[PDB]
Amino acid sequence: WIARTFYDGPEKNYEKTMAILQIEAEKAELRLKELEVRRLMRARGDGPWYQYPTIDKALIDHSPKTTPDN
Amino acid sequence: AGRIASFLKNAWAKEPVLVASFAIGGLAIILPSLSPYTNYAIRINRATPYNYPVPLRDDGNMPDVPSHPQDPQGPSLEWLKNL
Ligand SMILES: CCCCCCCCCCCCCCCCC[C@@H](O)O[C@H](CO[C@H](O)CCCCCCCCCCCCCCC)COP(=O)(O)OCC[N+](C)(C)C
Ligand SMILES: CCCCCCCC/C=C\CCCCCCCC(=O)O[C@H](COC(=O)CCCCCCC/C=C/CCCCCCCC)COP(=O)(O)OCCN
Repeated sequence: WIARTFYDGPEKNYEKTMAILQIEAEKAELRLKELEVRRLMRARGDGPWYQYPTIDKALIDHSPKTTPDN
Repeated sequence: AGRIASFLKNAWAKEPVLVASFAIGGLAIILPSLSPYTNYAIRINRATPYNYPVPLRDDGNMPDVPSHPQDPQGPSLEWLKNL
């Protein structure tokens, strides 16, 4: 009666633990991958992150400058 | 409107310098926007050649760019001489 009224079968806890383990293992893998990706982008600078600004090329004046040799 | 007239008459007495200075300053602020010659001044500033006019490379599709200074094409400064 106690088991019927208050508790649940072993399979429920078993499968819930499987799901929790899957979720947290995926999270750990994603954390390692994030660290590696951050290191690579900061070292190289070829990704969307760590893009430090440079001078805009639309600021340059392309017109004769009173002197042929600029 | 009477209070304004009384105030101006009171200020023209015993304070003519301030009245004159404020009038001159207000006129200096207002008048340039109404004068028709400010555009003429801007044009005269445009017409003054400080730099060499660099010729364009003729490609057969510039009927409006002259080939010689004597050619009729290009802007004229006859309005400046008439001024
Ligand atoms: C002769 C009898 C011998 C045995 C006596 C046993 C008496 C039991 C009293 C102590 C029980 C402690 C509580 C244990 C469980 C409570 C918490 C939780 O586990 O139970 C909840 C349920 O709790 C109960 O609904 C309520 C328990 C409250 C007990 C209160 C008893 C004392 C009350 C005293 C009041 C006095 C009167 C007022 C005087 C002013 C959730 O259960 P639920 O998730 O649904 O279960 C679903 C199971 N399925 C999935 C298989 C269907
Ligand atoms: C948007 C235009 C602005 C540019 C114009 C002004 C350029 C420069 C002028 C401004 C300089 C600073 C002005 C400082 C004002 C101080 C006022 C003040 O408190 O002095 C009062 C005196 O002045 C006043 O009472 C307050 C203002 C009085 C009149 C000010 C001008 C009012 C409007 C004038 C122009 C009106 C429109 C022109 C119409 C003219 C008719 C054709 C006290 O006099 P004291 O010298 O201290 O005491 C000695 C005597 N025992």
